[PDB]
Amino acid sequence: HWGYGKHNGPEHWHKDFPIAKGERQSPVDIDTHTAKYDPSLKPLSVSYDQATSLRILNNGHAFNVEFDDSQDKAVLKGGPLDGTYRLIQFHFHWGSLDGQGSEHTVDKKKYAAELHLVHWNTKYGDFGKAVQQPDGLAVLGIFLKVGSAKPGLQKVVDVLDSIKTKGKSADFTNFDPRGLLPESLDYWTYPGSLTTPPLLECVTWIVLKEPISVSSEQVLKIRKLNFNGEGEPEELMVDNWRPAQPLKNRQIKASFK
Ligand SMILES: [Zn+2]
Repeated sequence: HWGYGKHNGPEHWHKDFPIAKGERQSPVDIDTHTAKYDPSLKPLSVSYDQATSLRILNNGHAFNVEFDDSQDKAVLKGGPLDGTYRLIQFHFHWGSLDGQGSEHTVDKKKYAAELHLVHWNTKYGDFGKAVQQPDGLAVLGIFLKVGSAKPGLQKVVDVLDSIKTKGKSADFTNFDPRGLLPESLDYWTYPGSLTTPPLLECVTWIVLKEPISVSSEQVLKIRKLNFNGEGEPEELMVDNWRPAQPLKNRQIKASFK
């Protein structure tokens, strides 16, 4: 099945998931000079004060920090979005080296990693139904670069030892995702897809301009995770990113000048 290896990586995904070559695939390169300021975009509303994290899971391609999305507790609205989108999970993509790891790029620049906070449109009732709709999901993407430590990430880093291998999960309550946001909410937005199979074209992408900084020790612990299950040969979980896909008939809008 699909992964990020030489024989099952992004260049092979189209064989099982033909939409891999579709008209609104993600991620993409963000050409900053071509993105147009759109004054009709509203400010983004990130309301995570009542967020309820539950669990952290190594699913064999990343780790997801999962939230209780059975009520409006952590929601995204405004910006390009109509209606209310509930936080279901966040995860990261990252590299084997600091010079790569992000899925989106900015004028071809790759960051060390990229955070995805995944939200689904409540008008569709559940996540399974939402992914079947062109406006079913809103993903907030945040770049990571390596420098000073991010304090609000440390809690995540320190639980990774307990979910080293595929299929392992651990209780992860009372985590506050506000600790992962940069200072500025300036963003680019465009219509796109999930960046993992099934690659459904159901996402409004909201990519923040300002990266967060994490420490070399922080990213080094992320790179100790495994793609494999326990008792299987160790393959380090690194370079779990899909490269940039053709923009085709899409415009990237900026929230800022
Ligand atoms: Zn992702």
